[PDB]
Amino acid sequence: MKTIIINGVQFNTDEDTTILKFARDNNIDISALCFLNNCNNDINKCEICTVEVEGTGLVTACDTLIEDGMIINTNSDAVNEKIKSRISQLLDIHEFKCGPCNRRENCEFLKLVIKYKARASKPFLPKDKTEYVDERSKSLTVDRTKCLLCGRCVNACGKNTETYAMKFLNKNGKTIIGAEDEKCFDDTNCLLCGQCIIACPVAALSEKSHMDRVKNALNAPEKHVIVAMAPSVRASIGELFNMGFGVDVTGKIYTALRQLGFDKIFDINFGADMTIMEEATELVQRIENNGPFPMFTSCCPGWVRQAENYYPELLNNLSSAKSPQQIFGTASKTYYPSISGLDPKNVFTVTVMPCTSKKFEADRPQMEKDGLRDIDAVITTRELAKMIKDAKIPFAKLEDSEADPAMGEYSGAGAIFGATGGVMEAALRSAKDFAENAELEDIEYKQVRGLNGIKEAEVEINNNKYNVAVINGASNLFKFMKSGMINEKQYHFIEVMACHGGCVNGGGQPHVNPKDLEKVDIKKVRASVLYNQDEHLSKRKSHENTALVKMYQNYFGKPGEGRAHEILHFKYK
Ligand code: SF4
Ligand code: SF4
Ligand code: SF4
Ligand code: SF4
Ligand code: FES
Ligand SMILES: [Cl-]
Ligand SMILES: [Mg+2]
Ligand SMILES: [Mg+2]
Repeated sequence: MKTIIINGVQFNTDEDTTILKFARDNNIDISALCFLNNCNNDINKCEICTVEVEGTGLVTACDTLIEDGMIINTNSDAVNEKIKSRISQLLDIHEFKCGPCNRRENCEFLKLVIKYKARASKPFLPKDKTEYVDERSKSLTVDRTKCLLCGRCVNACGKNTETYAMKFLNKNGKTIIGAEDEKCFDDTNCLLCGQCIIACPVAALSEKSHMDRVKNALNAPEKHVIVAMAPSVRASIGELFNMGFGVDVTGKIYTALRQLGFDKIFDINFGADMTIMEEATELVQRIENNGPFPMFTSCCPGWVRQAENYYPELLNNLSSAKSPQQIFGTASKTYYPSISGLDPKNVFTVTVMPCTSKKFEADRPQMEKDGLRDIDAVITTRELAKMIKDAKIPFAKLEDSEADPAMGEYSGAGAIFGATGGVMEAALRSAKDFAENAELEDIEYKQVRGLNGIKEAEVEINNNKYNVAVINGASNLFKFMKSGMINEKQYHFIEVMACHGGCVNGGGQPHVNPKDLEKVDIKKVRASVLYNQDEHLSKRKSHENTALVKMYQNYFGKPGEGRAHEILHFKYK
């Protein structure tokens, strides 16, 4: 056993763990900054977690294991002096102007500055702020006037994606973070998934803003602005209005969007049902033609970029169905004018996404037809929250309203898209009915749900057995391929999400304090909202969506054929 003294208190423990973890488990406060995801910044450690160990001196609690005999002090003057000094030195390289800053209300660094009453020795007031900012990407932006060089984004990129597309760089003799060779992220192997943003404790990493695109369209007299939110938004955005975690705020969102001036309130879950119509039809076709196998989902643009950059030989195996965002957008410029009288050129289609990579997808040159973009702007969950707050809309006290039904109705299958395994489960519900020409009652595929990184199942479709896999996070895609797991059997249908947990954990989602992440499983609680909707919806299959059925009957025809196949599909070359 080990006997540990912390701040005069004796502990007897068998645990093999760090001082930081042991202290935290025993209600002893130790600050941290560069420690996250069970890693710290191994070179140029932040030292905010400093403690004193008798007989050794000052040590970093976050990467020092407890040893029998240690006597530790976490709150001596020497300790607080050192921590304050490191915060002061960070302020010397930080444009400390919180007023207009997009992390003003939830900044980890600000909290530490306040906790230790630190001040800069010489305030940093960049003039060529141009020099510190990189806005070239369609999805990410960097503001180095805020960057603490804490490495959390580099560590998060490595762990979440294994691309190491975010790097430390030596730029004219100063250390920065950025992409390979200081290129635009979009021109590197980066997936544009934004996990580096989620990991950042300050406003040094952000999404590429579309808020001006949106406001300009809202204010243009002749534009008719459609808005449609992703599955995950309704499970998440309430966090930023102090409503807590796991709160379903669907109806409040619809009201807020009307109060912001949007002209039509639809829902990307309608697009999710459309993607299932096309993709489940495609799966049945591929079964009847014995391939090609495996078919991969094509709805996650982080995964599409991963395939493009590392597995281009798989691009032809991706489903040709457009993603819910792009398939909805295509219909918003074709079907929707046909049922409304709008001039298609005057329709401006906005989505709200938990995702930064969706901005790149929407701006792909060929995601348009007859000069009309499928999707004209994409705002993240965070961006919508800012728009609501800037307009002084009292979100938490809004009454519930409904979407406009024509492209707004959704089934429970579409509702679960935002969780890892949701697309797989939704697609199987329709594919099995399609293949067996039946209306089956057992529709729940629990085996593909949850947070395991690589999940598989055998499913029986029309009296034959098929193998499916759900790949949960970009790093797990690499593991699945490089390990040869793909070779252990013939897989027929594989879901891939780049963000572990699915889109509920996407790079456009609300930041969560690392100490809130110790008390809340964010991936599970956000997903729970979506499964709950599925459980209480009357229609739980995409092909039972009444508004969608009318759309195919009256405009697109049979899925996966004819008109449907000509404009609702996309292949990467
Ligand atoms: S990143 Fe945090 S400390 Fe820095 S200016 Fe923004 S809110 Fe203030
Ligand atoms: S967007 Fe994703 S892949 Fe690109 S640097 Fe950030 S974490 Fe890495
Ligand atoms: S961008 Fe953010 S996470 Fe990355 S080193 Fe700078 S402060 Fe840390
Ligand atoms: S998992 Fe969802 S949020 Fe993450 S990159 Fe893919 S589409 Fe975007
Ligand atoms: S938090 Fe321990 S060195 Fe940064
Ligand atoms: Cl309508
Ligand atoms: Mg370390
Ligand atoms: Mg307007």
